[PDB]
Amino acid sequence: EVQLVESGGGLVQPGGSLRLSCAASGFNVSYYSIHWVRQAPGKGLEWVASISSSSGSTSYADSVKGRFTISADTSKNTAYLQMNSLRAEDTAVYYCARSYWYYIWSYSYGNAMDYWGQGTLV
Amino acid sequence: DIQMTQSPSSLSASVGDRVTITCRASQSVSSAVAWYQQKPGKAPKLLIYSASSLYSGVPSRFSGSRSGTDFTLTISSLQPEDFATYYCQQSSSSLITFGQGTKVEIK
Amino acid sequence: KRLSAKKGLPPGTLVYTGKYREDFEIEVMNYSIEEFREFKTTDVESVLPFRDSSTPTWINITGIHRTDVVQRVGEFFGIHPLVLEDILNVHQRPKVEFFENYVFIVLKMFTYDKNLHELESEQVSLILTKNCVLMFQEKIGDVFDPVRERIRYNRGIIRKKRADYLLYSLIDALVDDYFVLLEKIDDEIDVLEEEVLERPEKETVQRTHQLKRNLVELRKTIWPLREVLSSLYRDVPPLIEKETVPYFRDVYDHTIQIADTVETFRDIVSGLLDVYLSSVSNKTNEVMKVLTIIATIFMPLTFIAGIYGMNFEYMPELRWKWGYPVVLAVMGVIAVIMVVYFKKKKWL
Amino acid sequence: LVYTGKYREDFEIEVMNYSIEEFREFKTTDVESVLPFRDSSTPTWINITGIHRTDVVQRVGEFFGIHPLVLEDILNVHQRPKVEFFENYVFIVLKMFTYDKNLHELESEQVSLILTKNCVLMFQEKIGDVFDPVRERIRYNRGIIRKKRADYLLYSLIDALVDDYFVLLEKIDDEIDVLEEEVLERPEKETVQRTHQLKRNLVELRKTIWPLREVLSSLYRDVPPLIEKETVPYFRDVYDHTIQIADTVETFRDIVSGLLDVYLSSVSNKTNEVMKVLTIIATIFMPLTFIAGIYGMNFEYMPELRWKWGYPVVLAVMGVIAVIMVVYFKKKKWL
Amino acid sequence: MEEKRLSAKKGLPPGTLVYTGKYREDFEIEVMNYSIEEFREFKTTDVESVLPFRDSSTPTWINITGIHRTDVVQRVGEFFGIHPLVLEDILNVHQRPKVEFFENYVFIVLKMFTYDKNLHELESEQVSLILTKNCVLMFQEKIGDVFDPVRERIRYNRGIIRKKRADYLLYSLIDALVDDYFVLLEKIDDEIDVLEEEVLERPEKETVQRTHQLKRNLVELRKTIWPLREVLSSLYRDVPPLIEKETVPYFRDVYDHTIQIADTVETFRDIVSGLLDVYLSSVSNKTNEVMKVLTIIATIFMPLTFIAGIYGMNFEYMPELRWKWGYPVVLAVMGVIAVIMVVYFKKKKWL
Amino acid sequence: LREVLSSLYRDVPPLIEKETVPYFRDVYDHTIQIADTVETFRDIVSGLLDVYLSSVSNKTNE
Ligand SMILES: [Mg+2]
Ligand SMILES: [Mg+2]
Ligand SMILES: [Mg+2]
Repeated sequence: EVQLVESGGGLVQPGGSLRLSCAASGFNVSYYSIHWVRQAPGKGLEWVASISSSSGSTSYADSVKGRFTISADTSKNTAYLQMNSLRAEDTAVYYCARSYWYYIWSYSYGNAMDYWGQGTLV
Repeated sequence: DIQMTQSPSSLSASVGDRVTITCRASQSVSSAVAWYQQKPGKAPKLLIYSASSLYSGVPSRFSGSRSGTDFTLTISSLQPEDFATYYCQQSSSSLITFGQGTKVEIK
Repeated sequence: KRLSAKKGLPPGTLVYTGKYREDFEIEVMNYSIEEFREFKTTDVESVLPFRDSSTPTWINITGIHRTDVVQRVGEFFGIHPLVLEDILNVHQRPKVEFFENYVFIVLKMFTYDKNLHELESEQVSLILTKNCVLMFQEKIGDVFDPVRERIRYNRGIIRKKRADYLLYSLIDALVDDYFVLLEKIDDEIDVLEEEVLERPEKETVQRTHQLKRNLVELRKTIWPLREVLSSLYRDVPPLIEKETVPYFRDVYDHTIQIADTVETFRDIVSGLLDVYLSSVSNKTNEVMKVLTIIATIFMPLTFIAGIYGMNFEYMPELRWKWGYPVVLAVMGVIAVIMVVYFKKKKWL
Repeated sequence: LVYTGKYREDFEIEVMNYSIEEFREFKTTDVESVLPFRDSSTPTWINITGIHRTDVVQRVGEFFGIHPLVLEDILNVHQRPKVEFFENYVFIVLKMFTYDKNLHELESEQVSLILTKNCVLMFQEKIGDVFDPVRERIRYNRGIIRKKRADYLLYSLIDALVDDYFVLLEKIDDEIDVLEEEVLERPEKETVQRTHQLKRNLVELRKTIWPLREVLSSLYRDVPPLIEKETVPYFRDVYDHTIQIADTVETFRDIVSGLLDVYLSSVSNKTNEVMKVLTIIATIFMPLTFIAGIYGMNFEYMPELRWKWGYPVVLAVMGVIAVIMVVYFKKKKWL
Repeated sequence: MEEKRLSAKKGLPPGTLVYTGKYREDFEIEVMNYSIEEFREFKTTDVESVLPFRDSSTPTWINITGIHRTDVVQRVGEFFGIHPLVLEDILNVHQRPKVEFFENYVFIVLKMFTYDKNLHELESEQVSLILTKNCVLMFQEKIGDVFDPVRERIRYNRGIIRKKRADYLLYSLIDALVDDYFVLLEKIDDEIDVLEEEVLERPEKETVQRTHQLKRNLVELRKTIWPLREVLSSLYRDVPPLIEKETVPYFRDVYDHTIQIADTVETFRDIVSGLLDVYLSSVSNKTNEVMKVLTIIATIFMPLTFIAGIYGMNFEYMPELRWKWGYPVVLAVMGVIAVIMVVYFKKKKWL
Repeated sequence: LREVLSSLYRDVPPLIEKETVPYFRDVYDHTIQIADTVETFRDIVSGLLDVYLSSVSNKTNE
């Protein structure tokens, strides 16, 4: 029943901007955290951004810090990544992910991306 | 920035052979280590979270463990579905990083 | 009073604090004199309209890993966020708090498995408001089947009267099914005492310490059951309606009896480590006696075999009646006197 | 004054005078340099390193009007952390732990903090502190520390310290989850000692962090007029973080205590095993040693010589004596 | 039990009241007459200057330090109407806390402890309280007590104390004593921590001697605290006419304090009981290492001597011993068996 | 037993004809004494086994 769909990706001229999107079906964004994972062709997964619409807290990868802005709206149950000052190194196959916190010790928690998107290429 | 170094870079084994994939953490990640499988052209799927707990629906043959900062994803016996790329992820901080990946291919 | 702030987490999120994330099921029983309706719903919307329904309803939510469902229910049913956090927080001690509208109850369940002396702990939480009982539990498999079949058979006063009897029924069933596990553990410890009196092997220390830790956990659980039943019985909060004061006093006495039982059984268990130390000390003493006697007889004999076994240019060998059997007889005599001394001292 | 600090090597004074518009850094060693900066209306930060220099911290304290009992309490290094409330100022003392690899010990550094008006004062035992993040935030114009008053700065210092407590707990967690398997599977000579040092560190951390939780609870509940009302939720958050730390410490201590008592209970069986080995080998090889020693004799006349195959026969009977001694055991399962 | 009268002591003239303690140095009398109007403090060594305070309307606090002066105690008991048996119990230090109710006064016995460092000793001092109308008589053995906070409150009109009557003074004194019991318990907890460290990190005879001293200290602590619980319970339940009805909740609070103290003492007793087994296990561990060294040496060397005896016998009947060799075989066998035994001890590690 | 005697000592419902309260006081004191003696016994019994273990250690020492 649960499906997490991302869209908005496509060909972009270098130095331009592209507004991504992610649509959630079966679960509410307000009760979870939405991440973004990109994979350049033939490379490893690289986490870029994370958002929690309940509080609006944002986490950004130091590799791509400042070139990206992430947010979500509770009206349409969607999340999206807005791209700024793009370059060649930003080319990858971006992913939308759903993560839930788990408890290991009273001082430390963990994240686990249990549901992912289908995948969009930028 | 806790970079994770994964070994071996590339490995190959036949069906039914027990294998192990080891992940190394430069800094201390308590137990926030997860394992995923990514088939070619497919979305990654959660297998092990908290370095020792199997995600629901995963076959019970998969198993992972922790030894200090040594994280090992071992497979009791490989299957045709198990020739893929496996990734090591640390979730200790808000900044979360992945491993390089181990590519498994049939002998 | 609001959600506690955690360093790793974002400011407002609520996190499950358990190990069970396999199953999700909701059971809703709207039991009444005229009739009752039972059904299982995989989604959370169906339980919402029963917020203000006059007829009593009993909602059993299995699987708390879905924090979404729990906080949706909390927002719909008026549950304060901190109560939601403590519902998710399995790592907890049993307790109850009184609010203006609802009564929140925390008390744990235990299960036991054969061949593995492991004592689990399932966090089951109860919420009492209006005429609804909300139950949150970690995994499938409960101890409340007798109450469910009693409602289905219509037998008993619980179906005819108000839902405070339903809360009492749940709590009584939980305390009652403590006893199946307690009987299993008592049988296990009795048979284990049988082997430790028979065979004091290496694994005995591990098994006895496992049982000791099990008793420590049972005490840490049972002692909070008073000051819970204490509050329910003495404090007589308004939601009780004073009809069930003896149905809380009897459970008070039951809990006091259980606490006294665990207090006694802790010393009973420590006596087992004492007995094991006794047996191992006696075995060490036996080993010492055997080694000492063997060395004591056979060392002077080595004196003889060395002193006379010396080679010297001018040794007073002085062969008298082929004195080699004479020396052998001397060794025999000293060995006999030594073993006689050992027998008299009763080392052997 | 009475002094008990361990170190004497270094001494340095640092002052931070920053406002909403501009900030300035000053590096110096004269005592009178910080005297004019006290009168500044904007919140100010004072960093004094080196407690052995009693004269300079004295002159500062009598310049600030601090009661001498507070001064001597600061001079005290081995005390439990505790918070004092006075009309002129609020007095706080904390701890600063440092952990190391390849050798497992706890090093604690006494730090004390006094907040009066718009002035922030602290005394450091050595150079270097866990407060690098707050200094970096102030220097590069980040956060909302500048907008608020000095009590928010005190908050920032405390939360930096609790962040370093979390950093310590991560190393403790690694050590405990490696010692778990070290004790369970492969005991060593020094595994026992490692467990004792681990428990010592854990109990010291518990006895240090309980006073810190009490201090933060007092700060949150008492809400003294000197600290602004708007900054109390932040202190409550730090109190919650200390609750997290305390729970972690208790769980870790329980794990280490179990690791201790299982091993300490196995020692009697260890002794039985060792002496069983010694006794069996000694009782098998002493009679044979005598048999060889006395039949290998140097008297003139030997009946052993006359017997045919005497040497193989005595070797065979020695072997069968060894065999019957071996089978004498395993009746009580000694072997 | 029937009627009560002075028990006859052999070797003593009849009716003799004797101090059964150890302190003979100090003697002092403190008077603190206080009211809402003013306080009149007084410190002296004359017993005749405190007797007029018997008929004072305002609350009075007379504190006679040093009961080795039996004459002073007898004079005060005669003037205040105290029974001779109560005086005997006052001078009988070797006792346990108690409370007695009479028509005109309330008699209470308590205990003061002072734990000492650098000498692990718990020493006790008996304190007696008599509540007579408006006066509260206090008897002590040596200079030093725990009632400085009450004195400060009287001096500075701090708190409710000066507004109320003498029974509130009795409350305050008993509460101060029970409060200092908590500091005593904290000191003993620190001692338990130090001793439980010392048991494992350096186990020796002094450690077990200190452990036994601490265990007996805990036993006498319980023997003292349980009668304290009983006397506080009697005070707030039986509530004689001398105790006013407005004072009972304070006694309830003190009673709850006593219950908490008793639970703390029980937990301390359990920990100290476990300390003995911890110490035994540690010393057995050290003996185990010594034992293993012995076993390794004996295991390596006894079979080699046995083989030497095998080939060291002058059995000249057979030419087997007369084999042309450069001694490779026997020495090689001894070396290989020795190294095999050593590596066998490397596994199942003994070292 | 101490609690059930204290109840008859202090509550004194009208079924207790009074003037008999001191007798229940006596029985309450007796229960106090029994409790003290019982816990003295348990204190001795706790250390009995430690004494036995040390005696066995003494014999193996000999
Ligand atoms: Mg020889
Ligand atoms: Mg020899
Ligand atoms: Mg022994």
